[PDB]
Amino acid sequence: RKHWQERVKVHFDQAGKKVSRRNARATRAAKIAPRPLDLLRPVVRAPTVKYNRKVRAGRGFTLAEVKAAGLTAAYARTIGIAVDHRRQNRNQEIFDANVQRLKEYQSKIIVFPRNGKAPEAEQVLSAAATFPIAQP
Amino acid sequence: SEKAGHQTSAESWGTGRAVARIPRVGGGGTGRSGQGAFGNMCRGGRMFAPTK
Amino acid sequence: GKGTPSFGKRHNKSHTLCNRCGRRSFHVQKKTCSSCGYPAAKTRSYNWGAKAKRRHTTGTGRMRYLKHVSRRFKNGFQTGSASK
Amino acid sequence: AGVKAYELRTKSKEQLASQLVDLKKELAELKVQKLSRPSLPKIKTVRKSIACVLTVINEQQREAVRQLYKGKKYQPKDLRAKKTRALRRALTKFEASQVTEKQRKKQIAFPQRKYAIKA
Amino acid sequence: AAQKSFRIKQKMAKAKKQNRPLPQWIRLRTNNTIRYNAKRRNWRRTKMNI
RNA sequence: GUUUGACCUCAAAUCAGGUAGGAGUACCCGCUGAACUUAAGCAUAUCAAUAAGCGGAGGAAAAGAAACCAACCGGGAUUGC
RNA sequence: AUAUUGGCGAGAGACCGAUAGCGAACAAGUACAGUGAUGGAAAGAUGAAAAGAACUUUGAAAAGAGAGUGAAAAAGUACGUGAAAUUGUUGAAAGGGAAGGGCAUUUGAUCAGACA
RNA sequence: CGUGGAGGUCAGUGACGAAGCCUAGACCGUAAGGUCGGGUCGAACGGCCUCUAGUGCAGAUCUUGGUGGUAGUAGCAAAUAUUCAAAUGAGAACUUUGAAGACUGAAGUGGGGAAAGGUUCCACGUCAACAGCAGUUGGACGUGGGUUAGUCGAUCCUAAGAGAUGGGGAAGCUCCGUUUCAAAGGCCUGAUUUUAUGCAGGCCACCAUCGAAAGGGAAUCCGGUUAAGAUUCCGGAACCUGG
RNA sequence: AAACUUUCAACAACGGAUCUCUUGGUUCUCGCAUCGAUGAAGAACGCAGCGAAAUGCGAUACGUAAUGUGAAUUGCAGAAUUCCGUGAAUCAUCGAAUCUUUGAACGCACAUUGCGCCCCUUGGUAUUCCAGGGGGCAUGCCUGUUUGAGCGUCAUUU
Ligand SMILES: [Mg+2]
Ligand SMILES: [Mg+2]
Ligand SMILES: [Mg+2]
Ligand SMILES: [Mg+2]
Ligand SMILES: [Mg+2]
Ligand SMILES: [Mg+2]
Ligand SMILES: [Mg+2]
Ligand SMILES: [Mg+2]
Ligand SMILES: [Mg+2]
Ligand SMILES: [Mg+2]
Ligand SMILES: [Mg+2]
Ligand SMILES: [Mg+2]
Ligand SMILES: [Mg+2]
Ligand SMILES: [Mg+2]
Ligand SMILES: [Mg+2]
Ligand SMILES: [Mg+2]
Ligand SMILES: [Mg+2]
Ligand SMILES: [Mg+2]
Ligand SMILES: [Mg+2]
Ligand SMILES: [Mg+2]
Ligand SMILES: [Mg+2]
Ligand SMILES: [Mg+2]
Ligand SMILES: [Mg+2]
Ligand SMILES: [Mg+2]
Ligand SMILES: [Mg+2]
Ligand SMILES: [Mg+2]
Ligand SMILES: [Mg+2]
Ligand SMILES: [Mg+2]
Ligand SMILES: [Mg+2]
Ligand SMILES: [Mg+2]
Ligand SMILES: [Zn+2]
Repeated sequence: RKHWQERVKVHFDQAGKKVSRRNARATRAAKIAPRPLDLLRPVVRAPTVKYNRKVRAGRGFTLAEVKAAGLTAAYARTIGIAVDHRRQNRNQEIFDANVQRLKEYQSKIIVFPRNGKAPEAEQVLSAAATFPIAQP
Repeated sequence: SEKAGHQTSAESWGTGRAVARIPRVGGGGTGRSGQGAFGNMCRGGRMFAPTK
Repeated sequence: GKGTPSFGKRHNKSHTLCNRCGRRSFHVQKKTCSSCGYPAAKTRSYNWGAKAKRRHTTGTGRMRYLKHVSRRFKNGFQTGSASK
Repeated sequence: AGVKAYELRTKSKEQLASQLVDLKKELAELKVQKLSRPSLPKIKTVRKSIACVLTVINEQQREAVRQLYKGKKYQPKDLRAKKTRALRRALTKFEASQVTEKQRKKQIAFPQRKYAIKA
Repeated sequence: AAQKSFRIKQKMAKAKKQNRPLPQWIRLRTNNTIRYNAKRRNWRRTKMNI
């Protein structure tokens, strides 16, 4: 057969890579504080007849969902909302769920002024943990 | 090392030469020339089934 | 007569000293070094000649300039002088 | 023993030139004596004194040339910064930080806001 | 050859200056491990090959 | 006006200022490209789109924000496990 | 986020221990060979400290014998320990064209236990 | 049964001597082996419960290293040939000088060079190894000295040939070709009938470079001098080229 | 009976096994991004008071300057250090320099330490000659400057 011995991948560095990933997460959190390490992701329905019984996290909120929530795409991107321009809305229940998520996020975040004294607060590292995906 | 015992230019001298048919170092002018090579029974050769 | 008597007629030189690598490998009639490839711009080397690459590679000589590059990088390519 | 650089640096060009010539004469005399006495430790300090005088002279000349070329667009290449070849060929800070007017307007209008998930 | 080139003569001069045994004071140094000149050359033993 | 010029194209200068070569090459992006070997017999497949050869980069390179996947209640740049 | 048997700087091992581990633990890609492309070795260990044996004597000398240094010279730059093959001397024994081995005992040498 | 390493344990053994090695001594096992004494040695090592593997040799014309018989044996018998005295020296068949006998016999065992070698040349000191005997000697070992050019060569020219540029192939490393397929570079005159501080009129033409220490080619001889230099130094007498 | 051959034992040889050592190798993991026409990698030749290597360096040559440390280096020689301190050293650090002949290698060549050309300057009683010193003269391509070529196109009577 082929010369397989010249291409053997052994993962001796599994623990080292885990340590490096945790260090990278801590470094990025310190550099980015106090905003979280992740953007707000919408709830979408999984494709195909095998997985369409579940909902999961999509890439970003649609322009229609952002406009219904009352924001612009640029401002939502600046305040930490993932926006996807190619996903389309054809499901009223999903549309309402995403609008509700955006409104709850806006209620639960605090945006610091561009000029002036900052109200100091501890950073929460996971928007996904703060706003979990729930199966309806 | 995967290259241990294999960084040698040696070839067998053939059958009927009044010496063993192990590959032997070519060239000349040094004590290395004519010595056995590549075998697990040879000094400086490769071990049997090298560890991986 | 192809052995010992024929060995007595050897008094010429196929190769002389090469200006680039200093070996006795500059073929006189071809005006080309069989070791480094002079006078071609590139230095001769082959992937089947791993031992030759090791013999002639970087670090076998003095590295007159390249030795200090690591120290200068570590200090950040600084300019000026220590102000006591 | 030998000469000291900080004592040399307080002198003029002609004094340094005369000192260098005297040191060269002394070196010639020591090399004459070395033919009879193989161990002559003074040769080392005379050689180092010659090297130090040359170093100070070159320092003064190069500083004068730097002052002459101060505040000019084009400098001698041995007075320019060394760095590395790639570092010299790289873009400057101004060129790297250049932006288009459209991008500048976008950056002014919508910068990365500072926020936290607390309330 | 009698009519030789300067490159050859310069290499010959360097070989002549290299042709020597060890200085005796080398042997007296602390932790000295050099006991003989292992690169010594003679005109009738190893040819310089130009 | 058989003159005086405006242009176009093409040159020259040790003209003013720059830039390319070569090295290294573990990893990367292209080109080019066998045979030993292992089998079969709609004259072949395999080794292998590999070794060797050539060209070109960086600290990573390449890829990358759909002329995509799908056929679902649809997903939504690229990469890797 | 992925790759990294080159470069620079670090930390480690149920790995090897000088015929092993890289070819190279040492002035190793060295010495040496070849016209050339290239081929390519062997080679670590006195002692804690050189204190590396002053001096006398024999010898032309290398050296020997005394002496001395040192815990040790049963460590003398042949140097930690110092196996086997093979060799010398001393002592015992056998041997009329091999020797070696097994069972049993004689002879010579040598030796342990039990000794209340 | 035995070996290298690993976890645990024996608060295991050890400078009043660990490991190793030798041993006409002692014991236990059917055996693989285990244990004790003596000598030598000088710094580490073992029993048991487990873990682990590059774990056990008489062979492979096995590998590397070392050593025997052969064996003081075969041999050191081509190139006609050696001898006497003295000196030196511890030591003389082999060194030095003298005295003799011979040889190469000018197509030399003579005197110079080319290729090649690279200090082997010469002096002083000097014998461990090398000179298949010897050695006081040496092309050996140690320390130094020595190669002087306008006229001798290279350097210059071109020969068979080698090989850039202008171009044209080739994915490309590179290949063809050597004057073509090129705007490929020098010189003369001028007060250019003046338009006023801008160069006008003419002339001739073919290709880089490398390639000979025996081809071609400017010009030097004599005498003396050194331990070793010599048409080069010294003395005398010349010549060439350029200005 | 000796000698000789062989066996056994003690000591001495030969040789370098064994044991104990180890500034080396091998494998794994982590961090970083930095060669070169401002001349790299590599090569040759040189350099130390007395060196042939290894190591370091370039006619300023086992090196100069700067900063730190604070008394060595050592084989010998020689500095010591005003010790009440701008100060050893084969020390550390390294930001200023020097950096032969080369090498992609760049005036033309190179089996030659061969042959030019340009500018400035200096010394030889020098308008002419010679020599020394300093600095230069590669190719492809880009932007610009200057000088040009060609009925290729066009304008050119108050
Ligand atoms: Mg091995
Ligand atoms: Mg033949
Ligand atoms: Mg011939
Ligand atoms: Mg030929
Ligand atoms: Mg390949
Ligand atoms: Mg780079
Ligand atoms: Mg990355
Ligand atoms: Mg990229
Ligand atoms: Mg788009
Ligand atoms: Mg080894
Ligand atoms: Mg011993
Ligand atoms: Mg024995
Ligand atoms: Mg013991
Ligand atoms: Mg095995
Ligand atoms: Mg055996
Ligand atoms: Mg068997
Ligand atoms: Mg055998
Ligand atoms: Mg005989
Ligand atoms: Mg005869
Ligand atoms: Mg005759
Ligand atoms: Mg006759
Ligand atoms: Mg003899
Ligand atoms: Mg002689
Ligand atoms: Mg001599
Ligand atoms: Mg050609
Ligand atoms: Mg010529
Ligand atoms: Mg001639
Ligand atoms: Mg003569
Ligand atoms: Mg004369
Ligand atoms: Mg020539
Ligand atoms: Zn070469």
